[PDB]
Amino acid sequence: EDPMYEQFLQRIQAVRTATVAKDISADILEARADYFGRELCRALDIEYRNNVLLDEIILDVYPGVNLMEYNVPHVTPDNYIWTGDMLLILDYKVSVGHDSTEVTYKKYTTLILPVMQEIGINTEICIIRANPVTNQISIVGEQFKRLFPTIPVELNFARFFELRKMLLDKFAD
Ligand SMILES: [Mn+2]
Repeated sequence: EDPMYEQFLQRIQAVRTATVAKDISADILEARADYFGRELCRALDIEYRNNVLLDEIILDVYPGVNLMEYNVPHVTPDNYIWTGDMLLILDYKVSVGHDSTEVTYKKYTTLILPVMQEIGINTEICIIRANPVTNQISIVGEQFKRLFPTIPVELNFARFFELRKMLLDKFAD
């Protein structure tokens, strides 16, 4: 009774090979992390965004920038927050471990902060992560942790689990 559930469902019923089911699994993963994002933004009263290009953020905080003199990498973090002195580069994980978080922390560290350091914008990269089994939230970014001590999120990942479970049940061999 939700488009996302029924569109994944139809796709799980139809899928016939493991090479194609892996793309469905990747699709659910990103869908689970989008819903985390929406709820997190609603819970935090910041505007919702997903996969925004670096160039667009730069030009929303800093419209006068002489862009073409900078090598601005093509990265798309999920969202950002501009305070007037600090640029919070946001990112949504949902996971039960921290490995993927560390990957995206390193990539976004070396790919974003160099150019922001030349433009002169105080940047910090923030990965918020929800454990989907236990619902605990883990935050990286001391400035984000400060600006938001209470994260009042109401999550439920059950539809995502049922989906990724049916996919595993179909290919348990
Ligand atoms: Mn993303």
